[PDB]
Amino acid sequence: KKEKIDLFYGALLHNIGKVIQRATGERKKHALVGADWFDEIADNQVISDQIRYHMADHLAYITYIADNIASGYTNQADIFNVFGAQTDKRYFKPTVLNLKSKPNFASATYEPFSKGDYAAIATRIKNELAEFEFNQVQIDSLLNLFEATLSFVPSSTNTKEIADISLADHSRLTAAFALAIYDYLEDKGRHNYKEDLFTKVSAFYEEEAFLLASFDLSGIQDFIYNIAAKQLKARSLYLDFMSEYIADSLLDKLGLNRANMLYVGGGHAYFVLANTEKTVETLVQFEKDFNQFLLANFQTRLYVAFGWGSFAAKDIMSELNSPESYRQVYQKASRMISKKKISRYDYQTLMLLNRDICRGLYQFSKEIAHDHFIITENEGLPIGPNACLKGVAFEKLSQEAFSRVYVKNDYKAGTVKATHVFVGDYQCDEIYNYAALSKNENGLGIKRLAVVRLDVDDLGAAFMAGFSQQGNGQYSTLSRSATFSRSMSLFFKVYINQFASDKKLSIIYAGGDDVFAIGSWQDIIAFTVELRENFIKWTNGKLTLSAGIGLFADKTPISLMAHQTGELEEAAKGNEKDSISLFSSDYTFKFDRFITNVYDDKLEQIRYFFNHQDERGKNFIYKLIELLRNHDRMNMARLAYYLTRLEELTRETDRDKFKTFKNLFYSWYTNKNDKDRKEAELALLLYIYEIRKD
Amino acid sequence: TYKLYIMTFQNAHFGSGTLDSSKLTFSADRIFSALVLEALKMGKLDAFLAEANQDKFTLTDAFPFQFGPFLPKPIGYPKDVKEVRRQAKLSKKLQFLALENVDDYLNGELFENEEHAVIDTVTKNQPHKDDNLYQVATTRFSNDTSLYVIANESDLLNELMSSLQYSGLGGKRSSGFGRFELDIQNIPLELSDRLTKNHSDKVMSLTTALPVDADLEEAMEDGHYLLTKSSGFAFSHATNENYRKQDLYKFASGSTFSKTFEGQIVDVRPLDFPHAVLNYAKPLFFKL
Amino acid sequence: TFAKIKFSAQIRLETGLHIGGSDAFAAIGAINSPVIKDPITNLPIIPGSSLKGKMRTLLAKVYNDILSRLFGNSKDKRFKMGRLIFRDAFLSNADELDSLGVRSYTEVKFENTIDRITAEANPRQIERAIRNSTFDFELIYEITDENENQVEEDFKVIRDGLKLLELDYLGGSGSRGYGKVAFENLKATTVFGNYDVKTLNELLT
Amino acid sequence: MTFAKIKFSAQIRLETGLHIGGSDAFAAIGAINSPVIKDPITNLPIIPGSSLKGK
Ligand SMILES: Nc1ncnc2c1ncn2[C@@H]1O[C@H](COP(=O)(O)OP(=O)(O)OP(=O)(O)O)[C@@H](O)[C@H]1O
Ligand SMILES: Nc1ncnc2c1ncn2[C@@H]1O[C@H](COP(=O)(O)OP(=O)(O)OP(=O)(O)O)[C@@H](O)[C@H]1O
Ligand SMILES: [Mg+2]
Ligand SMILES: [Mg+2]
Repeated sequence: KKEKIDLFYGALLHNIGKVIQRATGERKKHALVGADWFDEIADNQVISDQIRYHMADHLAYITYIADNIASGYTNQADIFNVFGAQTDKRYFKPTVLNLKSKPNFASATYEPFSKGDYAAIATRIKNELAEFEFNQVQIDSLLNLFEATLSFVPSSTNTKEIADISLADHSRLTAAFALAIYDYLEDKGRHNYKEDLFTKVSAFYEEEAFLLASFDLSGIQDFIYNIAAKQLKARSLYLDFMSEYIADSLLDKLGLNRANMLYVGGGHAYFVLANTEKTVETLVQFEKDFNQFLLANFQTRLYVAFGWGSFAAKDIMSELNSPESYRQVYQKASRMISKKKISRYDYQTLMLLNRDICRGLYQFSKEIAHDHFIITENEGLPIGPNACLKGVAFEKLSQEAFSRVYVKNDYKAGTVKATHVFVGDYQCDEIYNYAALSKNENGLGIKRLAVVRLDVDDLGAAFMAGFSQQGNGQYSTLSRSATFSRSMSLFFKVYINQFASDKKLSIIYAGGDDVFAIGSWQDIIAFTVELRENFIKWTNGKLTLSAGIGLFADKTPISLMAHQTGELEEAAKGNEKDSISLFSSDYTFKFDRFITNVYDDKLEQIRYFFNHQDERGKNFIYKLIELLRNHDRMNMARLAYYLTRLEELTRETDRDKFKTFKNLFYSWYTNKNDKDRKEAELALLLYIYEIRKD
Repeated sequence: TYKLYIMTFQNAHFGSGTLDSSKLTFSADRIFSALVLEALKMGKLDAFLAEANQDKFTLTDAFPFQFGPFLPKPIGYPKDVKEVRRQAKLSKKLQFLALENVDDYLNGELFENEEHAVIDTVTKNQPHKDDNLYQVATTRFSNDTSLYVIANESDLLNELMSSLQYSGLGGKRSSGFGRFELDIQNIPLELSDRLTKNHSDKVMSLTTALPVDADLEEAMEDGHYLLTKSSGFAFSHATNENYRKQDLYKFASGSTFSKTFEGQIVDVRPLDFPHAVLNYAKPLFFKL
Repeated sequence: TFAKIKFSAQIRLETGLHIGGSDAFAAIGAINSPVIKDPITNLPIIPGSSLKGKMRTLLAKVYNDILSRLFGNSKDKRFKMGRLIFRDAFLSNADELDSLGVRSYTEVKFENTIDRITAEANPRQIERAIRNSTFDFELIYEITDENENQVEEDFKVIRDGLKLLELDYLGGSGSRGYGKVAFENLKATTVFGNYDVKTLNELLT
Repeated sequence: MTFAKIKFSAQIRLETGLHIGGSDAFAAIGAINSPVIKDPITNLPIIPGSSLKGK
């Protein structure tokens, strides 16, 4: 594993020139100035030899072929340009990841900033790259240094055809390939000179090498919610570090790492392994090793189905009609999982069967304020066939294997083994006190908790069969899908936490497409309005989500909470799939229509009336709701009398103010589309909720 | 193998693990443990156990009869950008197929579980205990849905099965759950030719089975099966308490194997327990 | 000796009853306590557990064995699921309530609460099945060889448990009405088995 | 045998005829603005037990 170290860093660093190039812009080539800047730090030769001569030593031809398998002056283009929409640029503001700042929502007014602010990027690179030991111990701490800084800078960025993918992911997905090229060429048994297969000939694409593995932590939903209530947060976070330890021990039994990975969010996780005579039976062995671990603990409530797809390098490009077979790359591993999800638990795992952690995980619930998670051995909370999992304090260095630090990337990014799991910030209060904290300082608002359960609609559809509208030799690259899968994973696992700034709620599992938030009812809806409105800016709204909110009292069980809002977003997955559903199986408004026509159009004007008058009140509101629920044709006329009778009763310094209310109220009551009526039936509910005294 | 046993249920409760979930059907354990409890309330217990151990005895799981007999989804037979993904969320709540459509299903036709019941839950309590606030789930059939345990017809079996209809079937009996009425009907021939017990080519089991130890290896590598969980307590009249059973895993109905096998009736007696608590896992099959 | 005798009484509500329902989301201008109704038949029912627990406690106030063998007991080795299988009632006169003009079979009663010392009311909309609704009641007493001359001791208890429930409420907010109930047309056929009918049908009234 | 249950029969023959309020719905356009509580099957005035208990 000595040559695998030096082949890996130089694959990540073969385009470290273009961040040293475009900051303090020279004129010469970028592949040379990368190693020129690199030789001043630690003076390592073999890594620098991979940087000197990879664009024109039997080590840099692996980088030259894998730079092509990544994708085969101008700011970074947006990943949501190549879809069913053809008028946007939305170039990225090239700043760094911050974790305590607002997301750089990419607008079309960021084309010129291609030279200036890159010096703020390259300054931070000197901090962590200098004191760097280049072993496999700090093997992921450099992967922090690209995702936190090199993210929003572009790659080649010339007048080429790719123009879209990043430099962080292009460093990862090339270095993901280059180790898998090594294991495919080593397990084949020939090392007699790379140029002969890679540069002398180009027929390396025409064989099924570097297969795509995957797994699926099934039973992940029914484990958590079938349980004075914040113990569920640690239960949903325990299955993330289990979901990462599966993804890390599978790469410990191989010679790979977090570069050789495309997704880990919530049970599902994709990979790029090496299609060898070795990796196919270390998957069967690790699947057999881990599923018997789940039997002795969780007794087939959980199951992991390792499926793999043996694809070829030709089926990843854009030149041929490989996008018509690009879904088949994921499908071959998805057909194996869906077949392994059926035929589970082979013979002697069942013949042996036909003949604690329940208390131990309570100790992990008090370890949630800690931020450093350790892979210990036979101590507490087992997560693997000989390992355990504990949340230790700052008093670390007690027999660690992985130091699973918190979501920082910046604060704890100075220690050893920076392994990162991005989960669930802003657990503000305990769950039984979100109802009682709905009254303001004035003391009005209704004492009810409310719980958001949302997901993004066609995320698996747009991941696989996305980028597929522009020609027959269309774009549809794995790199265009890895950066898509990075963009959603960087949205949910990071940016939700700043959307929950001080919104009086507790995010539980901002994971894959799912978000399960639970908090006070006023700011659980203010969260959801500031969730998708930030998301449609983030996605150039063409790929939508759907929420379901359920208003409950205090001390209702969470299994009743999470199901009755779980089967209340199912009513929002059937409206048009782009819809909120509030508190019940009706009120299923389209989400874009919910904000511009209920939450800000009507509810402000209902708030603007009763907070700028004196003589009306809740009695007038309640008889408007009762005439809005029934709606006969008789109640159109009966409401025309009721609103005109109250002009006569006002004090004539408010009559024209009320006349602008009733000419606007009776406008949306009498229609044919039946649309604005139930909107104002809902807009009166949220107004009369927020004004109720004890 | 003989005649259908249509049962008009009208507000039953068939729990699966918990009390908060009824499951709209019942395994062959639920009907076999019922008959033995009927045969023990009568005197005719050992007359049934000799017939239960008999080679010709057949049962199957319950499947929704409303107009014609329905069958479980053959697990592992699907043998284009969003609908192939959209229908996977819809052909996963698809489990009960019409007998006039199984041959159409294996060649491709969409179905949606034409609705049989509203599987709701009710909230109940005991007023002077301060901690009894429970919920019983409920399957409530759509006024013409029946279930038909297919069984070998006998004078003893009709004597006991017509005693279940005035004694309930399933969970929360003595509270108004599981009480039904029988309609023994002749099996149609387009279903009757596919019923097998020792076939050898591409068969589908339609009851919860558990093979003999030699045969159990044979069903693994070629079977598109699905597991279950036969836990719970043992209902007895000679214990003074309640003990757990021995928690075996059976292959759920719809387990399409490559060929048939022979399964036993698994004895799940607790440790130091007076009588024998059984579990019917004899299989019954269906060609394609 | 094996038989299964079945009661078929007619539950008549001299005062309209409430059986609570289940915790669902009530809106602003909606009913705060909807009655439990079968989802398919949008009609009221009386659940068999609601008839059991009221009859269990009322006979416990008299017969305090005799009570455990009629209702079951998880303890008391031989008295698990003892001898009675109740059934959820259903509306019999759904066609006979209309023509005595009733547009919906459940009335909605409006109530409030006068908080003491502030005198500010606190309203409430609870839903109740209307009075001359007649529910069909089926109580099933199963005969096995383990009875041994107890098939008349167990009918000065059931017919007295009905009589106690005549003059007590049946479900929901009793002591404010809502349970003045009547059992009508008592008879005990033998739907399965071989047992007489005259020795217990003449015990009536 | 110290369990009994007795009943006070009475006759509420009133004066100054009473208004136990019922459906506070949105009434008709010139009709009764506040009706009383009634039996459904006969539309006769009732005095509910809850109005007798809290009072
Ligand atoms: N750690 C976690 N905490 C909470 N929810 C999670 C977690 N991981 C995954 N989930 C969510 O739970 C959802 C339900 O997954 P489920 O339990 O159905 O497994 P599954 O693999 O989706 O099974 P199937 O593929 O058969 O539907 C997933 O869509 C996922 O978004
Ligand atoms: N971080 C991720 N990267 C790539 N794909 C993801 C990611 N998270 C979730 N997905 C996709 O989203 C899916 C979540 O499934 P889920 O059932 O919650 O909704 P869905 O399949 O997207 O469609 P629908 O919302 O209509 O049910 C996963 O199957 C996965 O394919
Ligand atoms: Mg989702
Ligand atoms: Mg989705």
